[PDB]
Amino acid sequence: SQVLKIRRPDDWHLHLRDGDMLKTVVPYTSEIYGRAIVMPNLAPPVTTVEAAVAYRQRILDAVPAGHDFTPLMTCYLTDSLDPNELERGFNEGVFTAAKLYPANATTNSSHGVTSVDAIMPVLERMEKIGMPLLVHGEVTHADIDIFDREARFIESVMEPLRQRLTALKVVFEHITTKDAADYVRDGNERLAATITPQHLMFNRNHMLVGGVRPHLYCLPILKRNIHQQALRELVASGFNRVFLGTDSAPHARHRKESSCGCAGCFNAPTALGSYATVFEEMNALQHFEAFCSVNGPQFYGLPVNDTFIELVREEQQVAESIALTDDTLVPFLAGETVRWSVK
Amino acid sequence: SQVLKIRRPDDWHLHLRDGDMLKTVVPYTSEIYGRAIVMPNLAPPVTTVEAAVAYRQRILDAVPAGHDFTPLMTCYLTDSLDPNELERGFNEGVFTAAKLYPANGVTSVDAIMPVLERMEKIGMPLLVHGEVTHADIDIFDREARFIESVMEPLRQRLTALKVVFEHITTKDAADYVRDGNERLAATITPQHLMFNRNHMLVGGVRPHLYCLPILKRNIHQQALRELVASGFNRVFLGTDSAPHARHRKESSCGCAGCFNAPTALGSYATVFEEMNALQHFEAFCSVNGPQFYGLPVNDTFIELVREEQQVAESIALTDDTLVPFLAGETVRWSVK
Ligand SMILES: O=C(O)c1[nH]c(=O)[nH]c(=O)c1F
Ligand SMILES: O=C(O)c1[nH]c(=O)[nH]c(=O)c1F
Ligand SMILES: [Zn+2]
Ligand SMILES: [Zn+2]
Ligand SMILES: [Zn+2]
Ligand SMILES: [Zn+2]
Repeated sequence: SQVLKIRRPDDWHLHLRDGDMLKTVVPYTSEIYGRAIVMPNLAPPVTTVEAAVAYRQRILDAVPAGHDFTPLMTCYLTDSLDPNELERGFNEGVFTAAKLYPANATTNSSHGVTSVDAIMPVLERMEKIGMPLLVHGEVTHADIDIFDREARFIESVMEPLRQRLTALKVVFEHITTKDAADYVRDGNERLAATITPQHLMFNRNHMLVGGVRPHLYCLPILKRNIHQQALRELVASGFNRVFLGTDSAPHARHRKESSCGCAGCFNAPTALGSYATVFEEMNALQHFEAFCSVNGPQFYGLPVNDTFIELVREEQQVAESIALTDDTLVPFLAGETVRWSVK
Repeated sequence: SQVLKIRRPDDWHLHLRDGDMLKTVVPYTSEIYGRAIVMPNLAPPVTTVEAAVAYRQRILDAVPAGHDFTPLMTCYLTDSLDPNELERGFNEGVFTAAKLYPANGVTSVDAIMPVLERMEKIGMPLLVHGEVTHADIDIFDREARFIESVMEPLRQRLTALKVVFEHITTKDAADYVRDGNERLAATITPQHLMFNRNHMLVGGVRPHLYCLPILKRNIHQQALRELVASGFNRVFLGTDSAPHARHRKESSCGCAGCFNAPTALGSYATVFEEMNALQHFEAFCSVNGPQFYGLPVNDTFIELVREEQQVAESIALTDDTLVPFLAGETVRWSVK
């Protein structure tokens, strides 16, 4: 029975939520991954050092005893964010990075960004102190087709930004297009990307042919197969500025299977085995470890994990659901037989 | 205040289902439309006269008294279908037309050429769900692909066959139909005029906008609104009202279909008004279909009022509920 031993992985893009949801979902990450980039999109969002410190402790509280797990916190960038607050968080090791969600002129200054132009002072402080910027790379204008939102972000925001702040380290989060794949492949050392398991394994047909599958509904939206193939080719190439970020993004069942389903896959339980299945199919296991356990740390200037973990090619069924205090959570690939499992 | 009087419309593409669902949904149609093309995709499908005669009567039994509604029945085409069954059913006034569903239905045109040739000879119209189903084909391309691979070669082979290109959703189909001949027509649904794929997928995923063919880009939507507004007379009203129970829509795998019969006529009125084209509204609803099918126009009239009538959140069924297209929303035109 075939075995894959890799240095313990890290998840460079993760939603842990808060309260009870957090207590449930934390263990699925902390039993596997050494570290995770904990995204800041709470309600209200994490935009101060003091909120990040408190959030961190709630995370640490929910980590089962014996798990060696370190959450790496982020600041939600907003128009009202004081550059000195972000810097003090970076300097105090509270903020590992800052996350830029799509702009909107409508957004409250405490909850987001009106435009990149409006936050140049904060972005300049990041460039100055070498703080990485993590970007959800979409433009959200109402007259842009949802499948075009990422490509449009590249041309109208990403490139003008990187051409203006030339020392800024940037992670193009959860890329979903050949446009992003090529852009990142052809970039310099200050540009990297994360890729989710869903964007490697599936394309839009999987979400829409023979029924609408809201558990495959996430942002950025799954694209046509040519994009799925460009992404698979990119990781299979051994390109070293792409790395694991699950974008595990849990919602209660009733919020997913509604008249208006929330975006996000709860993939933490199944993501590692799923990536392993993809590298195998691409005949590229030689590059699997580096994607999970090496590329991320090198980009962020952090150590590589020095413990190991083993996957086995033993078929395991994925639970149909995962109980929460009040509803249930449907994992990514619920009820299916996954190929690789952690030993 | 504004009132728009039109000749009583018909629905040239309708799903009535069967059983308790049928009882709940027919009144939303029978109270407005003089006739409807009732599609045959029952489980099991309507593939014989006898099944259609019984189906027609199940439909008529659920039509409130005082509603004058006639259901026009269709045969479900199948690879093995006897042409004589199709034809006897035509000659007896049971089958008004035959519907072609590509398997995932019917396997290939070649398998049913004797049936198609029979239809052409006797002058029975063919209604097409025009999409290819191969797994390698992206869902948004399945309509355009069907045109080049199936539709166009079919209509060259059978020069005299009358074809309704059902529920067209693309510029490709809109141009193909606009440029076609007198033996080609199309229906268009309310949703494919009012919305594009952004409406189903932005800010959340909306199962109740999920239907087939799938909502496409805005450029396709705009092509459809322009086609109806031009006054082209081989496009007509076909709602594709396609009801599913709420939790068969709002599941981990939602069924395709918009239940739009309560609201479709008012929604069409809005599209035509928006397009500065109300003068073409009546023909779309009440004249183009009948002319294509060679049937008389209805001889009664109804009225639409530009008063904001709100759509119910849900409609009771024996178990679960039915969520109407535009539930809880405002419609701008309502039937007086
Ligand atoms: O946090 C989520 O719910 C979520 N889910 C997504 O699918 N994409 C996001 O960008 C996001 F913030
Ligand atoms: O019957 C249905 O549910 C149905 N729904 C659709 O959205 N398209 C169809 O072609 C169809 F046959
Ligand atoms: Zn994101
Ligand atoms: Zn995310
Ligand atoms: Zn159809
Ligand atoms: Zn239909």
